[PDB]
Amino acid sequence: MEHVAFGSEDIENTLAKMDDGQLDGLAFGAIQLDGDGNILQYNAAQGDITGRDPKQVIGKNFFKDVAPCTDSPEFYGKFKEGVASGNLNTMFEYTFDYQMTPTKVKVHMKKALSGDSYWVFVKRV
Ligand SMILES: *C(=O)/C=C/c1ccc(O)cc1
Repeated sequence: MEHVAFGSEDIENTLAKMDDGQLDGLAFGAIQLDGDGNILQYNAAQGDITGRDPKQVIGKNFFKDVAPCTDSPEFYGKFKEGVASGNLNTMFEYTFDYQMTPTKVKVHMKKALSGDSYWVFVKRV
């Protein structure tokens, strides 16, 4: 188990050292997106929450293909403003309900340290 707490102030520095195997040891769901919303990384805890198979969703677009319930001003709209501005750090509750039992989660979106990548972190509430 990797010990990093959800919501930690310097989480992007800590997660910069992990490969996909290490990300699978986190206590919470983690998705890495490019600035178009394509999925680059998707960990085991996220798949436990959503039912998706991690290897199968890498390369898909999160907003168009995987998670249409997030294509809303309340989720996608926040992401796209962050990508446009080059800064993003926001936490909110949301319900995931596409092809699954409706599940309430806490979401933390934060710009990654390097380049044009963005984290989505998720835990149950
Ligand atoms: C709504 O369509 C949410 C879907 C969803 C959220 C997060 C995931 O990792 C996968 C699907």
